[PDB]
Amino acid sequence: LAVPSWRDHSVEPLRDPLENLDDSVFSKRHAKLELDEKRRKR
Amino acid sequence: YVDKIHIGNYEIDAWYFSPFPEDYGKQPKLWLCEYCLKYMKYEKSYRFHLGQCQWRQPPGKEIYRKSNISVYEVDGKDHKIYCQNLCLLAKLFLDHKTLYFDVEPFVFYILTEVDRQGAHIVGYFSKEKESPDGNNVACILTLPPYQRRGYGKFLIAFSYELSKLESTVGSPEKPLSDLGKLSYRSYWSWVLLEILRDFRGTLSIKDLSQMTSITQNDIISTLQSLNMVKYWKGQHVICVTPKLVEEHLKSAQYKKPPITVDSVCLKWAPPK
Ligand SMILES: [Zn+2]
Repeated sequence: LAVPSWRDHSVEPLRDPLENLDDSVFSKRHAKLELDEKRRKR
Repeated sequence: YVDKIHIGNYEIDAWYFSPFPEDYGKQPKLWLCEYCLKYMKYEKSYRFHLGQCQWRQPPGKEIYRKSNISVYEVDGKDHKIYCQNLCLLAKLFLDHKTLYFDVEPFVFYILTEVDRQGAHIVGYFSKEKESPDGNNVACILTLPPYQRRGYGKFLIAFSYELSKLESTVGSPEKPLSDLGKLSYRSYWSWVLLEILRDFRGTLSIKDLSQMTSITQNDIISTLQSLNMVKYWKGQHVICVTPKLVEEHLKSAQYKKPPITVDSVCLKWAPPK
């Protein structure tokens, strides 16, 4: 809306089950944007 | 455009665009782990993560604990991914926020509500370790479902408690969210009125600056908005009267923050 809000949602853990949540993944994905940011500041 | 996130026990509507990288920025919903703040585009990823992740608090150091609130100090160089994820989270609710990946130059102070399940993020501020203008806050945020409870003013008070231990003055770095703008005005006014009430206004601007770590400019600005300062033709002089101070501390407009920082509960010193 014009007035963003929130609500209570519960989700249950999934015990015996597409995205890799390894730190490795995030550092790779973020590497370039860091450099981009450093440069723009420079 | 990310329209909403699920984080902990809330689905929260996003207020603003945030540059979640690659395809993540295109999702209408993202799921964030409430403890390590990693984002995910698929609900199942989130649900699996729930039972795998062993974090029940921010990384870094718990430097404040009073009743059910704790503050954790997180150095952007020690926990870069967490901090990048924090900034992306923040940007969803912060209009004017501009870096989110170059986190090494920042320390982050994460405000948490603590229960038996863990320490739950409710807000934060970032602080540039080496500010050339001595800014003691870069960005500050209370997450929407926790707003209106005094957490913003707590974090602001907290930033000055850090500056006090550093024995320096400090000021937030422009720009601040409009909500931040009002919290500062309210916090500064209260703090100064508390002192001018108890010292019968017999101190200089410099004195006030030393007692609070609020810069002289910000003290002057606040006193102007309170109509309690005048430019004697060379310098700014405090002009306070019992009537002014009493009828200000009365108008509910100026109220003590509901949550204040207890110095004895802060275990911290600046680096060295
Ligand atoms: Zn996690």
